Amino acid sequence: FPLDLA
Amino acid sequence: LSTPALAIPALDYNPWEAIQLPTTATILDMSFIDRHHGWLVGVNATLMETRDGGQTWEPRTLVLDHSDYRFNSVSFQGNEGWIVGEPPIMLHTTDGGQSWSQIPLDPKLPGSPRLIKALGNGSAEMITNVGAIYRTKDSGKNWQALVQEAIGVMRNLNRSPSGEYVAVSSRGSFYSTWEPGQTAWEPHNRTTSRRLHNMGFTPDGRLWMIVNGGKIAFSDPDNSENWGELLSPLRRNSVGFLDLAYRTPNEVWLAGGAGALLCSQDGGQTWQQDVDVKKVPSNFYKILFFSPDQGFILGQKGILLRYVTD
Repeated sequence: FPLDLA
Repeated sequence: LSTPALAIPALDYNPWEAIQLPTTATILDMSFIDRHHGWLVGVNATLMETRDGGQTWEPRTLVLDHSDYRFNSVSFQGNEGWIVGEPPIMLHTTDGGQSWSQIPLDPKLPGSPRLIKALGNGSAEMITNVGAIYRTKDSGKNWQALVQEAIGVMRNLNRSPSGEYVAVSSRGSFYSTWEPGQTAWEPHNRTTSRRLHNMGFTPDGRLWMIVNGGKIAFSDPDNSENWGELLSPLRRNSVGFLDLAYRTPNEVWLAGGAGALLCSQDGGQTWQQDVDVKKVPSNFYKILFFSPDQGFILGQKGILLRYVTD
């Protein structure tokens, strides 16, 4: 699953 | 004593503009999707995006398990991009970096990723810090080993347009080359007493080297294992050089410590100094030209130089 941005 | 002592001539125009990025982390690599949209990466999981050709950069912080990663390499081919780093990490995008995913790496990889090269359309090549070479054709799901015979921690690594590589040994005693089809790196002894620091390819099928103490040389056009005269671009041994790159076939830039930046307009034979950038408090580690009018030099502590055509 794709990563989040802070 | 009618001309300045010990110096080389000063260049007539300084094309490099200094930029302070919104970080003090060291930047390690940069790659562009197109002329305007690109990415840079570095220490402490640093990732930044530009949409204006690298005049302005916006930080992006991925929510990873930690931020101690050294992002060593970033490479795009169109909207497909890859980042690798140490301890082992690989990130991938297919939309120009608007979404990134982490690709699990096999724990049996020898060494950590050092370089990734995007080939487009799901293909990429990766080299580890000890010279193991792998290729994927399926967007990183599977990797084929091309070279598994490790060569120790490389001091420097560069790639040619046809996918050859040159690697300097850890302490600069010798160098190694690899090209597709070879099953192992080929070692070559150095050709100077001074240890090797960096090596790469020219735009005409030769090699260049930077050796200890501020000297450079180029390989013979007729035999790439034969080497020409040892040149002293700054006429002295006190300043070390770090990288060499061509903007055009005849215009070469040479970056080094403590603000040193030189240009040759005759293919590396003679050099002039860019004196304006001597005022910049940084070593200049890496020169990246994306085209004859777009280029960057990586400094320390978030310093970038950006090429501005006259």
